[PDB]
Amino acid sequence: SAIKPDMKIKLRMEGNVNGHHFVIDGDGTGKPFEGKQSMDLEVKEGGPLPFAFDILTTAFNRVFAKYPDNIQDYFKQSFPKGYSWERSLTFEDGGICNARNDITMEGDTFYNKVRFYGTNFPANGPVMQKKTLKWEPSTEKMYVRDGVLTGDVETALLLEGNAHYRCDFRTTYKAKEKGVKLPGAHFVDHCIEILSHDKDYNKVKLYEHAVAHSGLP
Repeated sequence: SAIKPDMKIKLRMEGNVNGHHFVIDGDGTGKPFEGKQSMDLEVKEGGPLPFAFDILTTAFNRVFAKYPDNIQDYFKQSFPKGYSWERSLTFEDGGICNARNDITMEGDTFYNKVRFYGTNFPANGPVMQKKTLKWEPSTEKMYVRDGVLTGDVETALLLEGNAHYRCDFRTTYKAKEKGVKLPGAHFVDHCIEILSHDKDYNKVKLYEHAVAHSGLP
């Protein structure tokens, strides 16, 4: 195994949402075999962000997911060369974004080069008015579409006042190394949470737990 039980995380995100430019750095640690990661995020440019921080958080690595023996782990088999992903997020009110991550490994550390581009968010909407509270727990459906490992998520952000704001993500995952075998179809359950934050979300502690399963208990 190239992957150790405790792995460091380094991350830089550059992005623009509705015109607004920003740069965010990440430093964290994770347990790839237990499916747990936590990281400290700091806005370096463009703060304070004029949109809900929550729309970024799923962009801040499926190597952090507990995979049972009976599912092929495409992500851990991708290292040390690594893998990339591209994601489209489609929100119920027309907001649309495109995120990508290129993930590499050096020694005990995953490096993440993240880009995040959002547009078409209504000025009066919960993202530009900062009304989001959290992502609900979600299930990612993994399958192969025309030779490419694909994950679909139908999810929602909880808003102030007992309302939900619906999100559909599609992610495509590609190993750098030709001939990493594609897995069979499966599920990954996700729980993502902001553990702490400062006044305008310039500093955020982020936690994710993920578990791969075949649908049964």
